[PDB]
Amino acid sequence: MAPLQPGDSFPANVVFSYIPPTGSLDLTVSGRPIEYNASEALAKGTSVLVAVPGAFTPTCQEKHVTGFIAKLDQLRQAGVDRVLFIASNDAFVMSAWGKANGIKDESILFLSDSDTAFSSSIGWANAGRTGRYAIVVKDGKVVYAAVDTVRGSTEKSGVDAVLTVLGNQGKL
Amino acid sequence: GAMAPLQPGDSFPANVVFSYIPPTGSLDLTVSGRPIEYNASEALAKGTSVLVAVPGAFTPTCQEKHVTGFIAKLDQLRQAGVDRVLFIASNDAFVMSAWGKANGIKDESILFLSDSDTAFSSSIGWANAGRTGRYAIVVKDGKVVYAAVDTVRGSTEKSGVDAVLTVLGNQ
Amino acid sequence: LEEIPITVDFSGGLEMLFDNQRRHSISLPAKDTEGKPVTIAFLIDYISKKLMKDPRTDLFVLDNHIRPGILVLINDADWELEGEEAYEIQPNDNILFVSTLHGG
Amino acid sequence: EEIPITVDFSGGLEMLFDNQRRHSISLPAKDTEGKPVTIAFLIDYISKKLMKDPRTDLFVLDNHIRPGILVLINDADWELEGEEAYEIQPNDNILFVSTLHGG
Ligand SMILES: [Zn+2]
Ligand SMILES: [Zn+2]
Ligand SMILES: [Zn+2]
Ligand SMILES: [Zn+2]
Ligand SMILES: [Zn+2]
Ligand SMILES: [Zn+2]
Ligand SMILES: [Zn+2]
Ligand SMILES: [Zn+2]
Ligand SMILES: [Zn+2]
Ligand SMILES: [Zn+2]
Ligand SMILES: [Zn+2]
Ligand SMILES: [Zn+2]
Ligand SMILES: [Zn+2]
Repeated sequence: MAPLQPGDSFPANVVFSYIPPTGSLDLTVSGRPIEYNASEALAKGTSVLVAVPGAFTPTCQEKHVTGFIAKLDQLRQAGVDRVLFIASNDAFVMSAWGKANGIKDESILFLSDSDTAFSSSIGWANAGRTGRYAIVVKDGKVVYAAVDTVRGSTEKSGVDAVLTVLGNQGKL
Repeated sequence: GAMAPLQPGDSFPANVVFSYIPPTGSLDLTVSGRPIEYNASEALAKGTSVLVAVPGAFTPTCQEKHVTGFIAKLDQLRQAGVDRVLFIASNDAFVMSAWGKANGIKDESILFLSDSDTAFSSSIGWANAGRTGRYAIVVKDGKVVYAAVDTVRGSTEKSGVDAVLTVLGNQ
Repeated sequence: LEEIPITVDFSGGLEMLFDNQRRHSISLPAKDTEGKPVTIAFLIDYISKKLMKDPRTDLFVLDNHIRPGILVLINDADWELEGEEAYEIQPNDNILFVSTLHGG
Repeated sequence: EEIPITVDFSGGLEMLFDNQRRHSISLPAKDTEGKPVTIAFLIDYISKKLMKDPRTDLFVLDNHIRPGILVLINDADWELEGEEAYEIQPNDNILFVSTLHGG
């Protein structure tokens, strides 16, 4: 374990479990979880990876993911190629959380950091839950990695923090 | 921890508590309530109860078979004398509340609670790797009358609604 | 050319927009830019431009109006009972903004 | 003439037959009606002449095979080769597997 910092290469062998979106908003119909190779996907283009302590919880819901959902158009305009939301919750719960927020497509993906394996390796996990952090990546290299330690804060991991750091770069 | 099978004729264990969000009448999954404690030991101490445990909320068998069966036959469970239906899982109280809403449950007909860290389920021997087993416990004025677990994945033969109804009609 | 003194409170996570300081003292112009008695609408506007220490203004004011999900209590009274945004502020009023949304 | 086949019992069904999976049996190629032997006749034959457990509930229920038993004809689900009507042919294997899955 060591803190992941800007200028670092995003770690290798980072995989998440997730149910690819089918276009449905039906919470009662589960798909089939598969593997997502985050290291490979982030290797080209600009990526935004956000972790939340818990799906369906108040702040994680009413502030953090809502804020990103409200400004996809701004994120797209900024050149962001993919937005990922992870948590310790299993791939079924994460998929239902995405549906509950009206996400039917790949605009935001909802994946599981099983056993907080990735989050623990970068030092931002505790007691079976991921921390509240946000990583921005550009062609494999980390450009931003901050965790919100203050209870209820989204200052460092929220959408606006990601938009500002993006404005200091140019690519799609 | 300590483990002792929970078997018919036993007193339901004391100090059994779950974490849950009381139903407010809303079906909005984006607005979450406030979890509180549910004293299962006290609630089950009077009247007929049906405590059903599931491995995982929002999973296929747990969803498409088990809970749907109990929801489909609440009228039949009410007519049989059941005063309360509890559904528990290792999922936290927020996820459980969202699961109940996703099934259209806005009232107390079925409560959706969390067996935190499988504390209760592990104490009766029906949990593993941070998830509860698939079991059902019928209780009547504090005393257990039926406690069976489904071992094979996909099976709801012992913990399903029809098992519970059959057990209730034999008294 | 007289002023009105008041105290404003921020709670429910709104305090995080003001470096976590809940209570603030403000002396307002008793008359606004059109010479009418100053109101809560003027206050909300003032707070968003002169008091916030966080750059995320949409967390408090959206489209020139207070963000939804914020209760406004005037001396412990819901501003819907006293007239919202049109209530003429009185001296030593206490105005409490509290977010019903968890966190910010 | 008679016709030779092999029937297999798994998934717990074997316990109804001295805990024996495989059995070789020779059927009459024709029924009482005189029509070619079918799986339905076979199932009825097993329940009355091969089960060692008296509870026939456990294999056949009301003249048909109990639910929750897969029937494979030469390793093919009998839904693809005709159900209870497949005309039995020589050296045909019929596999009965009881499963709690699929509920
Ligand atoms: Zn480093
Ligand atoms: Zn549905
Ligand atoms: Zn979960
Ligand atoms: Zn709350
Ligand atoms: Zn009663
Ligand atoms: Zn500060
Ligand atoms: Zn101040
Ligand atoms: Zn007060
Ligand atoms: Zn109102
Ligand atoms: Zn009044
Ligand atoms: Zn109005
Ligand atoms: Zn106050
Ligand atoms: Zn039949």
